[PDB]
Amino acid sequence: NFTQTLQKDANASSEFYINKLGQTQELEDQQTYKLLAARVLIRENKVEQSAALLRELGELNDAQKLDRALIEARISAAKNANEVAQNQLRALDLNKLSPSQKSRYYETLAIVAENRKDMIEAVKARIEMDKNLTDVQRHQDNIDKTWALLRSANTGVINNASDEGNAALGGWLTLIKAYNDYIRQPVQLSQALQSWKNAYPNHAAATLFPKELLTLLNFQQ
Ligand SMILES: [Cl-]
Repeated sequence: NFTQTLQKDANASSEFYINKLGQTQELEDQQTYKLLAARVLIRENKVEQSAALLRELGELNDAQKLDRALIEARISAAKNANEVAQNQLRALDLNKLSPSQKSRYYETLAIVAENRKDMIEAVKARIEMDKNLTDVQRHQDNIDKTWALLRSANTGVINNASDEGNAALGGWLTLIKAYNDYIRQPVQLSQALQSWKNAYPNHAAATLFPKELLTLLNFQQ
């Protein structure tokens, strides 16, 4: 059942899947390769190409329809059609989505929230996304993107945001607060980051620091 590949992470390039599309004689599997290519075209910053490829799809089975609907929502989010993106996701039953599909659902929600300049909601969505990620690079990328969202937030939001009782969110909020309070004082910043790590030793960012923080820790002027 090749269709089940849609339930998995798609790590190859769009060219990989398009080349496979040209080597497959089964119409059904051709649609699967088009859907895989359409998914990764978004990752490659080729959203219009992705949308056009979806419009070339032939008849689909139910598993393919579910995946198309998810890609549609991601395209809407990339295009800042935020209400439509949320409508498209709201029509999906999360119980029918695989972990990887769930990761993609929450990533789309995180992009919508970022589009709306709601950095806290975007971070919450990425925490939910993270629960479903097992690919090391995807997790690292999510850590870096989460940090970028926090870095972009206004200081009043960082200073007053509630963690809502969520430990992952609380660890993130205290990390960005440490950065914001001490970035003008490099000496104290390294100490502040060490103090954060010893308070949150098993937080996702403590195991795998955002690249921006690793860069600051490694670089001597
Ligand atoms: Cl992807």
